[PDB]
Parts: sequence; structure tokens; C-alpha cells
Amino acid sequence: PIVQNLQGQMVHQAISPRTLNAWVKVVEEKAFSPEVIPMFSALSEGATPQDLNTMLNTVAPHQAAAQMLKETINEEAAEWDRLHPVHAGPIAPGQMREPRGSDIAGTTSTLQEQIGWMTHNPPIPVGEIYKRWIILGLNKIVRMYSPTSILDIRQGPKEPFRDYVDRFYKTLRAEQASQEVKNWMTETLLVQNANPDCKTILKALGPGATLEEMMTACQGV
Amino acid sequence: PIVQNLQGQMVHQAISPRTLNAWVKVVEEKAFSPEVIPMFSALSEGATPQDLNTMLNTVAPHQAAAQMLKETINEEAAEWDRLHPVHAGPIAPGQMREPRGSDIAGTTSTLQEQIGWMTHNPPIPVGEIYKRWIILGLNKIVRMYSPTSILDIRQGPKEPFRDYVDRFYKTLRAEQASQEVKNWMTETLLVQNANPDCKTILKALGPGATLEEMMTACQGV
Ligand SMILES: O=P(O)(O)O[C@H]1[C@H](OP(=O)(O)O)[C@@H](OP(=O)(O)O)[C@H](OP(=O)(O)O)[C@@H](OP(=O)(O)O)[C@H]1OP(=O)(O)O
Repeated sequence: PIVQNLQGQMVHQAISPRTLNAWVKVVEEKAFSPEVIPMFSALSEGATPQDLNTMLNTVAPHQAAAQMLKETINEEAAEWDRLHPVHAGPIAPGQMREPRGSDIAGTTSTLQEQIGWMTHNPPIPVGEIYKRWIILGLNKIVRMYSPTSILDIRQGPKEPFRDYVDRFYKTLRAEQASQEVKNWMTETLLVQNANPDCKTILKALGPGATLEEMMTACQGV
Repeated sequence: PIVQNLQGQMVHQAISPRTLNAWVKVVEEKAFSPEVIPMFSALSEGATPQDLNTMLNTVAPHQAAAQMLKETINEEAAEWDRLHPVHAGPIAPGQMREPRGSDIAGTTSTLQEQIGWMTHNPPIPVGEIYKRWIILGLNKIVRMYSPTSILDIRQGPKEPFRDYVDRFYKTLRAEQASQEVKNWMTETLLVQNANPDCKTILKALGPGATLEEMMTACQGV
């Protein structure tokens, strides 16, 4: 992250060891479940690209996930270079150069370059964009490691309706289908895969019932 | 039917043999089920009263049905004579006489008389009125031959709801109750005679639900 020194100048502060250890616990203990992404986003809050690569070292022992992340990051860097062609010409002395795809990812840049790029009015946030690339890679990894299809999430004969709903929506978060397909899933498949008593009540409830009304009508069933 | 010759004059064309054979198949194979009436109406499309009597010969071997048709036709002819008293007086040379009940049914008229009566501006359609009398007779015949009461149409334990609905409405078409009684039947008896699971859902659906909503809520039940 970025901190101000006693003289009012922006200084890079490394991630503290217990934050890094929290991220290591997330990576090594949670099997890339969907909650790895909110936790990563919280733990890399306000980070520089050099900090993000420190957090990416924890993924390297997981070769398939690390390779998927590398492919996503290379694709994003190439796309960034294509959409930001390197202008050839003079530059104002008070203006800094334009980082490349290998620079936003911190492969060839240095710490002061990233601090200066991020600390500006108006800012060009290099940490947030690299973070979004990482999150796309992690979404792909969560999709790859998902153990069940949404078609296989079915309410047990004695399972409470809220628990089935939580499992259903967690798998839906993992699968990341298209928006229209997701709407069809939540409207139709949730009712279709409920157990007989809840299914009877939900069918009687009619189409277009909100999830809150469905939870109300199935509370003790 | 009526066709125009090469000189532009209206000429009667007989019913083709395969149309008559289609009507014979309807009469001899369908046991006077309710669909005999739409089929008869389609097959006698644009017919003259002389054509209608050719189609009525097919019914003559069925003595009860033929007698019911004859009674209905005699009643309609008598009513037509009563509501159209034979005016005694001069008639315009450019105006034709008024057919009687025995003439619209083609018992005493001739082909040219019927062609001239039907081909006029404005027309006096003798084929359509005789056809409506025939249809009243056929409705009575369909009522007589109906095998089941509407009170006896009950959904089977595994019967799909759409099939029960189709049987119910077909019997209702056969029975031809009064309009208010029919509305009571479709609103109350259909729900009352459904099987337990569909009945539970329909009772939960509430009064005044449309048939489409009932079909939606019972699709796989
Ligand atoms: O309206 P319909 O009286 O039933 O007329 C049809 C129709 O003939 P037209 O349209 O020429 O009057 C058929 O023609 P398609 O368009 O089906 O071809 C024809 O069948 P063919 O094509 O075999 O000529 C058929 O004639 P057919 O009796 O030989 O089956 C004939 O029926 P009618 O002869 O009873 O008028």
C-alpha cells in the first residue's frame, strides 16, 4: 500500500506478515471456493502491483490455477497494449510515461514508478486494474474447481428451505453463467429442484414470487 | 355449391365424390361425437339446399338420429312459415317469390330457384339457414349419444391435468347446458373433480383463477 511519511510524501509500505499469512491460509485451506474472491479483495485493499505479485506467489505451488492466472494476465496485458498503443513522440517533463502491460503487472517497472502512477490528481489506478485482472483469473479458477453442476443441487427431503437456497445460490455464484441464463435458473430451476412439500407450496405461490415470499411460505416445511 | 360459367352466370356444381365420401366416413366412423359438427360445417361449405339433402341421405340408415333431424327440420320449417306469413298479393316481375319452409329445405323447390334465391344483391342465404337447422338437429343427436355425464368426468390419479381438462371441456361441449350453468360448471366442478394433488394446488390458487394459471400450476403434478 501507499502511506505518507512525516514530510507529507507518499511512501510504499509492504503488506504486513499476518495479512500475507491470512492470504496463505485462504489459498491453502479453502480449495478455491467462491469466497476466496471476497477475501482476496479485502486482503489486497489498496495494494500496489508489487504487493499483488507477492500475493500471487502463494498461488504458484498450485500449477493449474497459477497457469490459468498467468494466461488471463497475459491476455489482459496484450489487450491493454492493443487498446493503449504506445504513442511515439515528445512528452511533457511534468508528465510521466505510460506504463505498458508488463509494467502494470509489475514485471519490468519499479516501486517508485507505481507509486507515482497511482499517486496523482487525477489518478490512473494501476492497482485496481491489475486487481480486476487477477479477479477474472480467480473467477475462472473457481469455475474450474467447482464440484457440482447447478443441475445437481437438489433439496433434501428434510433439508430446510433456507439451506437449500444458500447452497443453490453459492453454486450459482461459482458457475457464473450468463445473466439471462442466471435469471432463468433462479426463476425456474430453484422451484423445479425443491422437495415435494416445498414444491407444492411454491407452485401454489405462482410465477413471479419474490425469494422473500418463498422463504416465508416454506419456513418450517 | 355455386360457380360462375364462362359467360359469367351462376351455375350449380355438385359436391365432388371425395367430399361426400369424407362426410360418409365422418358419419359412419365417429359415433356422433362432438367433432362431427365442425367437420360437417367445413364439408358443407357454401352448399345449396339440394346438396344438403345429399349429405342428409348418409344419416338415414341411422334411424334415431335421422328422425331427430327430421323433427328438428319440420319444427324449424313450421316456425319459419309462422314468422314469414305467405303474403297474398301482386309481386314485382323483377322480384322472385318467397320460398316456403318446404322450399328452403329443398323438398318442393328446384335447383334454379335455390341458385336464384342465394345469388342476389342483397342475398337471402337459404343454404346457411337450412345449415343452421341441420346443426341444431346434430347438436341434439350429439347430446343423445353422449356416453358420460359431466358429473362423471374425474381426473385419474396419474392423469395429466391438460388431458383431464380436454376431456372435461369436450364433454361440456357435448352436453350443451345453459350458459350460466356452464359457467358454474367450469368454475366449480372442474376443481371439485380434480385429483388430490392438483386439487390442493387449485384450492391454494384461490377463486377466479384463469384456466391458463391452473394449467401452469399443475403442469407436472
Ligand atoms: O376444391 P376441390 O373440389 O377439392 O378441388 C380439388 C383440387 O382441384 P382444383 O384446385 O384444380 O379445383 C385438387 O387440386 P390440388 O391443388 O390438390 O392439386 C385436385 O387434385 P389434383 O391435383 O390431383 O388435380 C382435386 O382433383 P381430384 O378429384 O382428381 O383428386 C380436386 O377435387 P375435385 O375433383 O373433387 O373437385
